[PDB]
Amino acid sequence: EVQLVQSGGGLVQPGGSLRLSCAASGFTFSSYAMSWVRQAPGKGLEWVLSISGSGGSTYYADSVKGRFTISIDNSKKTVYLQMNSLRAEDTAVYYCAKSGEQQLVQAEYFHHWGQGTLVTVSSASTKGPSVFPLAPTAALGCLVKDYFPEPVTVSWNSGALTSGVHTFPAVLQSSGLYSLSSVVTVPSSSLGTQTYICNVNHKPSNTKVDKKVEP
Amino acid sequence: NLCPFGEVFNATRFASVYAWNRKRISNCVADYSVLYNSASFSTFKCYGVSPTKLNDLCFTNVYADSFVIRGDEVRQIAPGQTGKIADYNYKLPDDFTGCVIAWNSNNLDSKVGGNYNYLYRLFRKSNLKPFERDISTEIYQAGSTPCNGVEGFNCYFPLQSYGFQPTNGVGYQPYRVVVLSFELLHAPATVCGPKG
Amino acid sequence: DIQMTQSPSTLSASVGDRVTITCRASQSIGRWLAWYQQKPGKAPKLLIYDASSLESGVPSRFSGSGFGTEFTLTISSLQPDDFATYYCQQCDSLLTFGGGTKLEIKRTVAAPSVFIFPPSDEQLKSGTASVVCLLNNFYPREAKVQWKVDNALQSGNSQESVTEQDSKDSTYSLSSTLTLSKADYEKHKVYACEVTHQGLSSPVTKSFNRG
Ligand SMILES: *[C@@H]1O[C@H](CO[C@@H]2O[C@@H](C)[C@@H](O)[C@@H](O)[C@@H]2O)[C@@H](O[C@@H]2O[C@H](CO)[C@@H](O)[C@H](O)[C@H]2NC(C)=O)[C@H](O)[C@H]1NC(C)=O
Repeated sequence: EVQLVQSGGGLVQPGGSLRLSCAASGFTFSSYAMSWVRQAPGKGLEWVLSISGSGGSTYYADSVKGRFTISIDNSKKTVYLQMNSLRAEDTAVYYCAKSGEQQLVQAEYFHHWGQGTLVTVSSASTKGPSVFPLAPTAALGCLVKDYFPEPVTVSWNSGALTSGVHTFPAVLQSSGLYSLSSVVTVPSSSLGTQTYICNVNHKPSNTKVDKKVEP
Repeated sequence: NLCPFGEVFNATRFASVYAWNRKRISNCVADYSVLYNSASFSTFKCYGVSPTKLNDLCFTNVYADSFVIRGDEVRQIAPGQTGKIADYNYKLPDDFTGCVIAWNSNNLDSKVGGNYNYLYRLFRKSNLKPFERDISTEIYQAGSTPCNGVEGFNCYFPLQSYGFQPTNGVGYQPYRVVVLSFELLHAPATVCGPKG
Repeated sequence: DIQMTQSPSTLSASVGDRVTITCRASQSIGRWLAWYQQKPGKAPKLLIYDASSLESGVPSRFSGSGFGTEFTLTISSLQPDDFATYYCQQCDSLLTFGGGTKLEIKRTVAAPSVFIFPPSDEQLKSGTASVVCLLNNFYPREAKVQWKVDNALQSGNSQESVTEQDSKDSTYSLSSTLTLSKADYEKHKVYACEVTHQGLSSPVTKSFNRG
């Protein structure tokens, strides 16, 4: 079966460089134009680069022209995306994509996709979250503020209480740090009897914070 | 059973001439007069046959080869021609029995900005024999520097892109071509005109 | 350049329905058009190409049509897996995408339970104050929240976040967080968030007075 396996990526300082790999198997590598497509957090799809099956024709989108380079290693059946002078607007999941039949030179359509690679371009440094109570059928929760990078995983009462819990998409604030909330609406009367603990975990900083929400 | 020439003539996509497609038509009835008038064909040249007379014959097989070339090369799709297409891409035999059919496909196969995915082979160690094919995309190494599959100095990609744009003069616009050839063997299939 | 504009931007339907989403090209692109499906955080999947060709292994309920500027994708009898965002794409002049059309589950109209949360004392020691307005399990997704500190306006100080459509009840929930300095926070006393949404006859504002 056709496979596109992506490697590389991760956090890079603004203005820095990074190279992504896409390892192809299950088809004739030189018979298909290869491309990269990216998706910035919460936006749609942006084509950025392509290269012909022979390596002899490359096509760039202006937002990356002069900074990004696409390249071919046939013995490894691999497509490289070399990114220089990275800006923050380059933060995105990057997809490797294989074109269809009779598309030897130009990418027309994207018939197979890699699994995607997060590239995060930021000057922020790794930091564990501050957790604050959202004290109170009633509602209560846990404010998970000022952490980097993603992700954070919240659970309530060690994952026992999962009914009626909404943990929101994180927002990246102007400080360059992330913030999110995890809420629970619980049948009241328990407001005075049950004891609610939220459980925040941030692996990149190896921080585990459990905060008790009470009236 | 009506012969499925619609699938041939009206295919959304067409092969590159270097990788010309062939479809075998069999076990069906076709009206070739209707086919002749089914669309506006810029050329429709028969050898050894004609639409009206095809309508009265049965054949064992009909092959429909199809591809895209540019306008001024349709004339290479004929018995006894020479040039890049006839030499290196699609070769009819001297004793061809069938019809060559072409029409302008500028609206379907050009791109504002150029369509480089229609290609033709520019050189080959020797000419194609009739109905032979050559689909290799292998880079030709002209020196000692290995090409590792990349074009460059002494490293010639043997396929040239046509690069079709709507602005091109008529002779450089893309044309879709269908070559019907007709075969009679001691075999059980039959492809007949309406009165055969 | 050639721009692709998809319409509508969001569509609500039920299993079994037949849906029709449109994609318009700033100029004629002939047959040079494809449609894709994307689930959140997953790679797109090609569905249709050359305006009307079905990709291999795509269910036949998907069809495409159009030539030139106006293109249409049609799902005949919708199914669960089909709820997704859909993008069209042209390859006539470089490769650009349309903004996308989200296809969401239609459910009965529900109003949000609107909750307000003052900033904790712990955080007020940090030097900032996060006040949180919560809207829980509402449908449709559209809802307008605005903050008023002492019946003022508040601008550029709030940020919202919305869950995806739940699978249980198919609703949405939303948070609007208002971040102010402790100086400004302690300099007024009337903090309210006003919510308007279709399940409400009149907008429900939830408020508190600090201290
Ligand atoms: C190739 O197609 C033409 C056109 O077919 C119609 O137009 C297309 C855009 C598409 O929408 C098709 O599904 C349509 O049916 C065929 O020409 C038609 O032929 C029929 C008889 O078969 C005739 O009644 C119509 O009037 C014709 N219409 C036009 C516009 O010419 C043509 O026959 C097809 N070619 C072959 C070899 O079958």
